[PDB]
Amino acid sequence: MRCIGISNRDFVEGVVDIVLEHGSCVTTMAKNKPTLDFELIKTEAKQPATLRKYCIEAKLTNTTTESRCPTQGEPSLNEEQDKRFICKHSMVDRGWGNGCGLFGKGGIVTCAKFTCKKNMEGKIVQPENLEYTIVITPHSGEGKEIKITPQTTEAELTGYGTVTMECSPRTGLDFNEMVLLQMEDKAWLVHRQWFLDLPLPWLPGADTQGSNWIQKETLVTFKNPHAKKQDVVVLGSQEGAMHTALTGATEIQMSSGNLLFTGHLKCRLRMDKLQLKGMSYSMCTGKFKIVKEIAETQHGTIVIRVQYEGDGSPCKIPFEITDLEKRHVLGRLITVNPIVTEKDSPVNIEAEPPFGDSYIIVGVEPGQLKLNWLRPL
Amino acid sequence: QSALTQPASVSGSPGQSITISCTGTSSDVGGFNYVSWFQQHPGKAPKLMLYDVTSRPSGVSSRFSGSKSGNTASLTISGLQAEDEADYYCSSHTSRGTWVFGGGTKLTVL
Amino acid sequence: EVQLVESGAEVKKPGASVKVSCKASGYTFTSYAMHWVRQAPGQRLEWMGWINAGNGNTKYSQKFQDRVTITRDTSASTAYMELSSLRSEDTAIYYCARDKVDDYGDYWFPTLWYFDYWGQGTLVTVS
Ligand SMILES: *[C@@H]1O[C@H](CO)[C@@H](O)[C@H](O)[C@H]1NC(C)=O
Repeated sequence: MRCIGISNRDFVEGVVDIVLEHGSCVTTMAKNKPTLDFELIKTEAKQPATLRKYCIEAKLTNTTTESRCPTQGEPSLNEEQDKRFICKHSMVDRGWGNGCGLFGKGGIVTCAKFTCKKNMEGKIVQPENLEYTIVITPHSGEGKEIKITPQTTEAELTGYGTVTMECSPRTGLDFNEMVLLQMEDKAWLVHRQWFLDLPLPWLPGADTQGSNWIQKETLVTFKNPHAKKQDVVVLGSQEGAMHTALTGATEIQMSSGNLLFTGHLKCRLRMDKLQLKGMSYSMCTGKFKIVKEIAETQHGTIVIRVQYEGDGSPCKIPFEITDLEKRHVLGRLITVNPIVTEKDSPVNIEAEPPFGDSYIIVGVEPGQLKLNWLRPL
Repeated sequence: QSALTQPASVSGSPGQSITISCTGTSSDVGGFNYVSWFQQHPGKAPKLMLYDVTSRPSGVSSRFSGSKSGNTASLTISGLQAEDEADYYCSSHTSRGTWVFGGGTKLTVL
Repeated sequence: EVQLVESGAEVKKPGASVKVSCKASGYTFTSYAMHWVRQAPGQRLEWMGWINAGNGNTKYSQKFQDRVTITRDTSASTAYMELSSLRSEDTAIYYCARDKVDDYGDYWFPTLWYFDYWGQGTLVTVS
């Protein structure tokens, strides 16, 4: 019943095979079987393991230096063995002017505490981790939430029977060649080699400490243009630079840690175990009242809300699509076999009217409902 | 603990020459020419007497001399004058980019 | 000519914080680095650190690394040194001494004549 409103709706004729994508709705119809509506709600990956952590924004602190006069060897710092610092050796002009006995190039060493301000973590997703949440709500006019992993299910729907669902989890992505690049809030699905080839400082996924960054030299450039001074300089936030790099990439709507996807499916089901509710019921001998007026959907079909006023209580609704003279039937019902479960409860009726002018019937002769509908084309 | 080895006190007859030593390491006095000497008469602030081992500022007497051998620097005051009875301190700029001082020497004119 | 004048005598109880000014006159203050040196009672001189008055950069001694904070006032030609969590050991005369900075404003290597000019001093007494 949920698909009434969604423009992306597909109608399937049963006995079959259905294609479940995100945002899309599927309405299944089979003779003497209740109409069912199928929708993929969540295509989330359960527990994702981190592959690599990249530093996008960095800062330099705790600057220390040591120098030697020419022909006195290279200098040494205790910060050089500390992998929290970016350390660089160089050469500077020395002489009488800067306290050196000899004129020439004097060795200098500079160390600076590299710290990460903003980072990102490209994760690992296996096809076995994917949790597909498929909802099945029968078209009654008054619904089980089924979970499916790539490792068949018997969807038992209350008062109707069972659905024999079997899905093909092939959306089209090979999750071995893919990386789930999470970045602060947003996330993307990129190629493996592309991710591992990024020129940014990184930490292994296994790392918890978050200090000994590999390749710190990507964000930090050491400049000595006049042989006077060796200068450190961070390259600034690579956040926006990254977003531009991830244009064509498939986005991921992750909500607090857990990562939800835009899915796709090629499901197969069996209507053998399904049965139409209220077959041992009478007809509603009383009168109806339009709760909500006739409305054409984004597809040729029409919906209607009514409320039973008689004392018939659990009874079948007399619904007929006919001409002015009541002569013959013309259309078909989408909400197959309508039922008034309780008179003080309204009932939604989807029906497909024929092309051109027709008449919708709700109830029997005393207080009978006559409604004309003209269907385009 | 003092970073530079300087003798406690020195005494000399008026008009005679005397030498004050300053021992350092290969990372300050041994490796760099950044060696300075300061004269401090009681109460007053220190006054730069010698810089770059041998050199001396404009308003400083030519009696004061500087020397350096290995990791040891020397202040030599030839011909002891009356207003010489003061505290002398040697200093050095280290390889690590810091400054180190000596213990100090109390000079006595007698 | 060149006159380095630091704040008057101050007496402070243990654990407190002292701020000592040093006004520079008779020269271009912005093109010089102000050094801070403490003179213990009848003991050796101790180098505490410096401030490049140009850019504002500082280098502190390991002994005072997380207790001393040096600041500058370009608009009033003054150099300030703040010593936090003071002890009976800190009872000393505090001196400020200048040194020229490279023509480009950087301060890698100092000038041969480092403490050419000093201040009168400031006796900080810890009771
Ligand atoms: C690092 O620098 C900060 C000032 O930015 C200072 O407070 C801290 O004591 C320094 N840390 C070390 C270990 O030197």
